[PDB]
Amino acid sequence: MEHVAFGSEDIENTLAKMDDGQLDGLAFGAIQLDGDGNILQYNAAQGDITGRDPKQVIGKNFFKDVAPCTDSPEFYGKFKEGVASGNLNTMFEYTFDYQMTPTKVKVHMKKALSGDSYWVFVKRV
Ligand SMILES: *C(=O)/C=C/c1ccc(O)cc1
Repeated sequence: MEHVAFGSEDIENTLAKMDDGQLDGLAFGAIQLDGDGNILQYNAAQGDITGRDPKQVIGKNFFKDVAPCTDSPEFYGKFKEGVASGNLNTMFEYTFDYQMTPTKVKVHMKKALSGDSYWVFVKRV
């Protein structure tokens, strides 16, 4: 188990050292997106929450293909403003309900340290 707490102030520095195997040891769901919303990384805890198979969703677009319930001003709209501005750090509750039992989660979106990548972190509430 990797010990990093959800919501930690310097989480992007800590997660910069992990490969996909290490990300699978986190206590919470983690998705890495490019600035178009394509999925680059998707960990085991996220798949436990959503039912998706991690290897199968890498390369898909999160907003168009995987998670249409997030294509809303309340989720996608926040992401796209962050990508446009080059800064993003926001936490909110949301319900995931596409092809699954409706599940309430806490979401933390934060710009990654390097380049044009963005984290989505998720835990149950
Ligand atoms: C709504 O369509 C949410 C879907 C969803 C959220 C997060 C995931 O990792 C996968 C699907």
